[PDB]
Amino acid sequence: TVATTPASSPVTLAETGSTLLYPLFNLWGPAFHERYPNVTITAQGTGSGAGIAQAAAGTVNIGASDAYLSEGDMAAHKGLMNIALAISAQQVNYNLPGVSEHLKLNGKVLAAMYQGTIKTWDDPQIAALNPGVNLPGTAVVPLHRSDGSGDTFLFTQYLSKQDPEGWGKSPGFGTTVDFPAVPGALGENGNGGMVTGCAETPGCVAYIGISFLDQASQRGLGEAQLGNSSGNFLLPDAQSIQAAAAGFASKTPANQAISMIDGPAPDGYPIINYEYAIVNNRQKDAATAQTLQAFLHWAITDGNKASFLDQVHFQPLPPAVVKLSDALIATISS
Amino acid sequence: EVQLVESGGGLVQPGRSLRLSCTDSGFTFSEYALSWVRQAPGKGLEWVGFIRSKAYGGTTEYAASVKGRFTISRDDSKSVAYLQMNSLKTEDTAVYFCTGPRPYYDSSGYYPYYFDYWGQGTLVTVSSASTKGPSVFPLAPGTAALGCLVKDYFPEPVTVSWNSGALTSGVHTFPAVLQSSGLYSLSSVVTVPSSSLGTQTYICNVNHKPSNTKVDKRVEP
Amino acid sequence: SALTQPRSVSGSPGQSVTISCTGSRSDVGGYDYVSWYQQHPGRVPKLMIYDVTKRPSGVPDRFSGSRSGNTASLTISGLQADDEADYYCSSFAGSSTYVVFGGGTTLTVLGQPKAAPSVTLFPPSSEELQANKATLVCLISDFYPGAVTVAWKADSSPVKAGVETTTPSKQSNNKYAASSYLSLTPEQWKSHRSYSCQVTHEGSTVEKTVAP
Repeated sequence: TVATTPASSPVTLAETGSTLLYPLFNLWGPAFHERYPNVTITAQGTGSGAGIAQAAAGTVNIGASDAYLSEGDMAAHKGLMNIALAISAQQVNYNLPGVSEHLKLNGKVLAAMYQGTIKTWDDPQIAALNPGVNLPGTAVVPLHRSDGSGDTFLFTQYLSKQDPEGWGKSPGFGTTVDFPAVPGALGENGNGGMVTGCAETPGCVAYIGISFLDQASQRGLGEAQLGNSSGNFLLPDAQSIQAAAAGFASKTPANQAISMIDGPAPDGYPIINYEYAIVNNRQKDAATAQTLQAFLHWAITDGNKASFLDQVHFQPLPPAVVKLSDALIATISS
Repeated sequence: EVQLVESGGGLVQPGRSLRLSCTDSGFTFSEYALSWVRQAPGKGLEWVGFIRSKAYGGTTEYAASVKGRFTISRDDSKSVAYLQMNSLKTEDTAVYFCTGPRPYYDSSGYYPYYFDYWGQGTLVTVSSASTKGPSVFPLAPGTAALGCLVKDYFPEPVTVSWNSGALTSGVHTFPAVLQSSGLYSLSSVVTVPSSSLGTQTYICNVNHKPSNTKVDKRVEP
Repeated sequence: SALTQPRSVSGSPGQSVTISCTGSRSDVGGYDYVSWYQQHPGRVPKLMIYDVTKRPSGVPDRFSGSRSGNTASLTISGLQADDEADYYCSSFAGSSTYVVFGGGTTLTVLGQPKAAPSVTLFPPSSEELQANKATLVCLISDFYPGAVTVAWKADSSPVKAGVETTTPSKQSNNKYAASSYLSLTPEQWKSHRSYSCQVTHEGSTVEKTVAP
C-alpha cells in the first residue's frame, strides 16, 4: 500500500541528475512543498550519470535519470530501482539559419554525421531525404554531451537500433559513449550546454531533450523530423510521443527498465523514454520513507496533470504503468 | 539491368539547336537519375547535367558551362531521356554519353552517385561547314588484304562493316585523315586467306549518317 | 580541370603506380563520393573505384583507392599490358557544382618490345580513276613505339605534295596504327613508272611500291 500523504515532521528530499527532467522537477518540488511545507525538496540539473551515481552512493534521495539501470548497475547497488514518473522525448536540433524547413533525418544519416563520413550539410544522403530543400555547403559540426547523460543514452540507442551493423557495433550506446573524434566535434555539459553550443556555430547538430525545445527554438535552432522504423518522419508532439509509448504500455516489465526507442508504431516518434526516479529500497527512517513514497506517488498522479507536463512537452504515464510505479514506490521502507 | 543507347548526334551550325535522346532497354529507367557526360575529341570527361527520378521531383541540374542553354527532360513511359541543346558553340563539339548509376544509399534517383552504365556515345559536331557524303571505292586485293576507301566526307563519324557484320575477324578500320580541304578520308581493310578470294563474296557496308549516305561495295580481285 | 591529376604516369610490368587527384574541402575532402574511371582508346569509361576505396564487382583488387585530406589517389599494382589507359578521378562537389572530374591520366607500361610496322599500299582503284581522281593508300599498323615518319616517292624522286598522313593512334593490342594518303590526278598517276610509300620507324625503313 503506497503512502499518499507525507510525514508531518520535517523531511528533506534531495534530488539531482537528469537535466531533461530538471525543469519539470523544479515545478513538482515547489508544488508539493506548498501543500506540505514540512517537506523540503531540493533539485539540480547534473545529468543522468550523476543522478544514478549519487542515488547509489546515498548523497541524494532521488537520482533523476532518462536511462533505466543496467543489469550491471543493479548488480552493483541492490535496493536501487528506477521508478517511471513520466514520458519524455528528445529532438535533434541544428544551426542552419538559411533553412526554414524541418529537415528530415534518420539514424543511419545521423550516425554517418557523428562518424564523420558525412561532413557537409548538402551531402546527397541528407539532401535525398529533403528533396526540394536548398541545403548549404556548411560543414557539419556534431555536438555530443561531455557529462554522463541520459540524452546520450537515448540518442545512441537510436543510432544503434537504426544502424545496428555500424553504430550499433561501435561505439554503441550508453550514458557515456566514445564518440568518434571527427574534426570539429565538441562536447558540452548538460542540455543547456548543447543548446548554447549548437546556437554558437552554424552547421552544428545536437541531440537535445524536449524540455529544452522551447529554448532551442528561441535561439533560432532548427528542429528535425526523425525517421521511425516504419519509414515515416515525425516531429515530437503530444500525439507522436503517445503513439510511440502506447505499444510499450503493456510490455513494460515490473521493474520498469525498458527501452522505448525506435518503436514499431507507424505514427510513433522514435526517441521517447520514461523519466525515472532512481531511489533505494531503504531510507534513513520511517518519516523519510513515507514522505518519499508520498512525493513519488503525488508526482505520478497530481504531477502528471497536463498543467505540469504540458509546460515541458512531456506525456503522462498510462494507467497500467502508474500501477507498476506505485508497486515499486510501495516497497520504499526503513 | 541498364542498357543505354544515345541517338540524334551529327552536324549542327553554331547558334542553332540539337536534341539528343537516351533510351534504356532495361526495366529500371524510372528508378535512377539519368546523366549526360561529354568528351571533346582527345580531351577529358565533362559532366553536362542530370535529371532526377520522379520519386524526387524529376528536377534537373547542369554544369555552369551549359546552364541556360541545355535542358534535360525524361519520358518514363518510353524509358527515354532527352538532352536539348540550344545556342550551340564550337566548344560544344564532343561525344555525348548518357550514363546511369546502380542503386546507392537508396537514393540513386536523387543523385547519380557513380556512373556504372554508359551508352556508346554519339558525336555532335558544331561547325559552319556543310555536310558531304563520301565516295566509296573498292581496294582490290598465304593471306590477302582487301579493303574499302571512304573518301571526302564531313563530318565524322563513318561506320564500316563487312558482309553486314558477319565478317569481323581480320577487320582493320583505320582512324580518318583530316585533309587540308577540311574533308575526311578513311580506309577499312580486311585480311583473308588467299583461298577465299575466288570463292567468298566480300562486300563493305559504309554508313555516313550526317549525309544519309549508305553504300555497299563489292571488292573483287 | 576541376580536380588536378598528373597528365602522365608510368610503371614497369609487375610494379605499382599511383595516380593522384588533388581537390579541396568542397569536393574530395568534403564528402566520401570519390570515384575512378578507366578509359581505353575509343571505348566508354568503366567505373573502377567508388566510395573512395570500393571496387565494383569485376574490378580486381590490384586497383586500390585511398585519400589523404583533399587528395585522392588511385593505386594500380601488378601492372599488366592492358592497364595502358586513361584514368579519371571524380567527386561530388556540393549542391551548386555537383559533379567534377579530373583532367585524366594516361598510363604507360614501360617494358614493351620494339615492333616494326606492317605496311600495306593500295593503288588507285579503276572506279576512282574513272571518276578522274587517284588516291594511293598506305596503311601502317602494329608498330611500337608509336612514332613513324612517312616519305612518298614518285619513281626515283621524293614527292611531298598531295601527301596527308594521320597521327599515330593506339590499337587494341597496345601497338599503334597510322595511315598516309597521296592524292594525284590520273595523269600524274600514269606519268611515273612507280610510286613508293616509305615508312621509317626507329631508324629502320619499310617500303612498299606500286605501278600503274
